[PDB]
Amino acid sequence: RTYRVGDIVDIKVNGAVQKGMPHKFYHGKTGVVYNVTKSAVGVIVYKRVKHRYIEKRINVRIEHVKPSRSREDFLRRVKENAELKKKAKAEGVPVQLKRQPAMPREAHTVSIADNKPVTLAPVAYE
Amino acid sequence: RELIYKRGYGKVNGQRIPLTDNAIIEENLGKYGIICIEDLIHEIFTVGPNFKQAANFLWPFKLSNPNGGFRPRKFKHFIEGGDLGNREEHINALIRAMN
Amino acid sequence: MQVYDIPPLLKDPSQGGDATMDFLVQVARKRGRLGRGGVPNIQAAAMTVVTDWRDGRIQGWT
Amino acid sequence: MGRLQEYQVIGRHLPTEANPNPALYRMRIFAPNEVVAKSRFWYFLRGLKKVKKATGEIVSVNVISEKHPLKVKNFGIWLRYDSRSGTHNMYKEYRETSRVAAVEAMYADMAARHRARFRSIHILKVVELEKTEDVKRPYIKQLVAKNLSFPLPHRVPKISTKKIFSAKRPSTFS
Amino acid sequence: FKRAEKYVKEYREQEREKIRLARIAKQQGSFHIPAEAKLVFVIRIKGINK
Amino acid sequence: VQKKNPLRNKQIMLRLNPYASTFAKEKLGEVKAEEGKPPKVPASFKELLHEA
RNA sequence: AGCGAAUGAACUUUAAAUAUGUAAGAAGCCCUUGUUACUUAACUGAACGUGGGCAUUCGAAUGUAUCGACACUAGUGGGCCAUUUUUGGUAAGCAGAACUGGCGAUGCGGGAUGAACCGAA
Repeated sequence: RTYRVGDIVDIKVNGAVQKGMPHKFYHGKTGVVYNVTKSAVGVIVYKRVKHRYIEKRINVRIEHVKPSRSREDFLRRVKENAELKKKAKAEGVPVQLKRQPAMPREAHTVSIADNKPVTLAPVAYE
Repeated sequence: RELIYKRGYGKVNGQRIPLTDNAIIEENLGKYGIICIEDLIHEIFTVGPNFKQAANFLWPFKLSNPNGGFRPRKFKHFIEGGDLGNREEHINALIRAMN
Repeated sequence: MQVYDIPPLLKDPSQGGDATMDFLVQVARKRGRLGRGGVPNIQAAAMTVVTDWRDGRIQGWT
Repeated sequence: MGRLQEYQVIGRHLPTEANPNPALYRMRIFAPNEVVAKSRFWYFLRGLKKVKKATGEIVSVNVISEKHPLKVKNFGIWLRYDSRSGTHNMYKEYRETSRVAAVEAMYADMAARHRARFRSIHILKVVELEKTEDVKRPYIKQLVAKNLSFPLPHRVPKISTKKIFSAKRPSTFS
Repeated sequence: FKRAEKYVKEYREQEREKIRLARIAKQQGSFHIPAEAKLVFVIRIKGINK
Repeated sequence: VQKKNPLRNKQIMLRLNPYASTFAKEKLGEVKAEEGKPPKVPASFKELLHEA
């Protein structure tokens, strides 16, 4: 794998390599690359102190830094929204572009026939 | 209806103004087609496109302590004899007691 | 009114002039053609009404 | 536990493309109200099988009114309470006019004699004794005994607590 | 005035509509599942400590 | 200068909701239900309640 | 959960709870075309320049008594207790970390009474 300076990378910390291992607070985190070296990579990652945030700088190497899979959703959303707006303007119809919070379900009916409800006990005896 | 009528206060330029006039209602919510307290009640009860605006305009209701009191120990969940949590339709009696 | 719900309009001064604006506001509210801060999109409501009339979703004859 | 009501609750797993039309499970719950009935229902379903509240919906809640509230009758209740040692089975008999009254007296007796709570008691089954001679417990069979007629000796009369001073000494023969 | 007339009519129509659908399912031997509530009133009643 | 609850000051009720007068006059708060003989409850439904 | 799916916590279609990292446009995207002092077999990358679209849903919800910058100006830089998690040890004590909460600068009702309890400022 290859890394440029400025991309988002995840930190997993495998146990195979012991040289330059980051801390368990840094295990399984996400940061941005700000230095690239021969084998290690400089990453700026936030760390939490009481009320404020402080950005620490840590050197984690290639066997445990992997590219992040976060912003692909943002790219897919912008492309899909652009294309959908193109079809909307072309066809003269309005299309909903924002994301909804998955509103609660509506009313519906279910038929007892072929589905005789089975009575159950607090504990199953059989 | 009782919450909007009895303790209805709107946020007018950051000021808690009692909702004593349909003119005030129209001046604050005219852009969304709400021109009366009945319109506001309909929006809230049957949530519509502008429920966000209606709720944000409505000031948080400052309810009184319930008449008759809470249950003997109110700091448990409803299902275990307390008052915390989701009481579903009994919130109506709770509002009757507090309002 | 039956097709688009449209609770009764305020016809305002005169007739037919600003009732169109009220009609567009109500149609945008019903359909869901709201703006950024909730302001109804009168242009969107009007174009939807025009498309519905063209497609025959409303009745009318001479 | 309070003025109870018997609720027939039917719930189901949420519909899926792979598995539509679930089996629509049902239970009878003694709860003070519908919200507690639904909570009990989901607890029992998650305790038994994998169906949970997030992945299911309650399709029906109904009240089961006692068929003949004006008839005194005999109930046998099979219970499994949990104590410090473990789960213990019992079968207790009661004399009431309704299933909810039988369950209320059941809970009162359990709390009084074995310190068993609502969270510790599991109501496995309740049955009406259709015919006599199905009574096994002396404390019900004595009431079932033919031609029962007893006095009520040493009746303390109801004197109002606000009448502190009495001129005549009470009598306890009424 | 006219709009409030309409709103009251709508309220009654919704109530009797729900009741009628429940009865129709009951008579057809099915259960109509009520639509989940969309508005909730939340009252904070506990002080902010711990 | 003095907020008045309409439910106590019906005059404020009249001011805020003009429909209240005709509501009270025509008695929409005690409207009779529609007539017609109700259908009987299914025996299967009764057995379902009295199943266990 | 299934393994009437394969294979066998190290099984998996699926998939928890639970807290915990990153992103959710206009200062944003994409690719097109060129230079370069850098880089690569090579606008392959990096920056610098063009182009386009979409401003009345500009692309989740809620909150909105505003936010950003520079300059200048005092006092402070101790800990104690407890929840949960975690590590080690004893016969039992206990000892060490991380989070949060409370007291530290806080009056009031209750636990007969009270630095560490409950409610509430």
